[PDB]
Amino acid sequence: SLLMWITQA
Amino acid sequence: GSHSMRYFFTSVSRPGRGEPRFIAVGYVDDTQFVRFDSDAASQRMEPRAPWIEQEGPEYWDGETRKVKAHSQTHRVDLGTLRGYYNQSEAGSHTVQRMYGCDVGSDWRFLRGYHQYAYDGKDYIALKEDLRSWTAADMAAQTTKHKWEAAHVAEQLRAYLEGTCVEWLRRYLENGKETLQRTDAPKTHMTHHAVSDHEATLRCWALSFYPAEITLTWQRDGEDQTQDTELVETRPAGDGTFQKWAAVVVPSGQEQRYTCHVQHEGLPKPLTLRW
Amino acid sequence: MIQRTPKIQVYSRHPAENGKSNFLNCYVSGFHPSDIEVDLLKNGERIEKVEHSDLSFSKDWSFYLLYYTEFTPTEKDEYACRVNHVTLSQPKIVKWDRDM
Repeated sequence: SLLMWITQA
Repeated sequence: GSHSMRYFFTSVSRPGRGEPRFIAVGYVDDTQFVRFDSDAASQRMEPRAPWIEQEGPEYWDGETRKVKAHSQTHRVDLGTLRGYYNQSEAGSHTVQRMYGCDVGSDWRFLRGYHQYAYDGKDYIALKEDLRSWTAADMAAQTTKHKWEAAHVAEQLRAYLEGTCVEWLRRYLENGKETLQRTDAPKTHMTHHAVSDHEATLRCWALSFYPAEITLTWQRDGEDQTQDTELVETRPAGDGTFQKWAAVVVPSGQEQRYTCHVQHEGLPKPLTLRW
Repeated sequence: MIQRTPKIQVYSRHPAENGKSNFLNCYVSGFHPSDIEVDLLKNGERIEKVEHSDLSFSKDWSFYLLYYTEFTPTEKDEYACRVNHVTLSQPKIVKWDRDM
């Protein structure tokens, strides 16, 4: 299961 | 034995032609189980392994939503990194991301990892302790400072030590019928005259899983690693893998050479003589 | 903006045997950027019944794809893999070889 969200760089 | 779950993300910009092409893929060891393609018709996270279908409808709603969220972030980063490296908005640039976790034979956390790349070169990555960052250059540094103030590390750690593993166990259980299997290689050797006095011996390892394997040639029991040809392990397309290693030996001296095959699907390694 | 030339390998899924259905693979790897053209040729002419796996990559960020298509090996039919890439000035061809 994927991360719930990836933060922008 | 040890097992891992890994996700792979690739964004490629197409300034003026369309949305950046986004492609994500998920793996459990060497078995791909899910995929997404912004160019496909479903626009949903899709299945790529029979056992994933054991999941319910809310699984697909959730993974689709999360994967689109990933695409949305990658889309912004393409822009963001463009500015950082002060590049023209015309050319195509790539962003790659990978992350996942490893578990022992008891299926407990061993390690977690999250890596980011820009155009095929390290950009930033979460170090081993899962609490610090490795920045490639000046640009990366700015992201790092931003990711520290934002505690991205803490989030990634929670996911990598908990959720990641939890799910890996889960897929492992549902995929036991296959994921936990090990297909030992069907091996054989080929002897074909090359010169008038030389002969080529090629060691073959076929139909094996996982892909991990070692093929080393020896002469009189000594490793011969400087007169051989080794091919990159390759996908058979039916779930198994293939690989071969060959050496050029003086014709008549073949009996001196042996090929050793290491594969966890094998009780003990194999020795082969022409 | 580094670039990596693709490695090519044209092999079959199962051990070749004329007259019996099998799959022709063309595994390309180590290239970058991902933009790449790959074709499977049967006697010089391309095949359109060709599929490929989802784009993925190795630890070094180099990409790899597997192009494949069902087929039946014979004695008069020759195959290969036509591969084109930004790092190549000429579409490279690698004829299929059974014992390899």
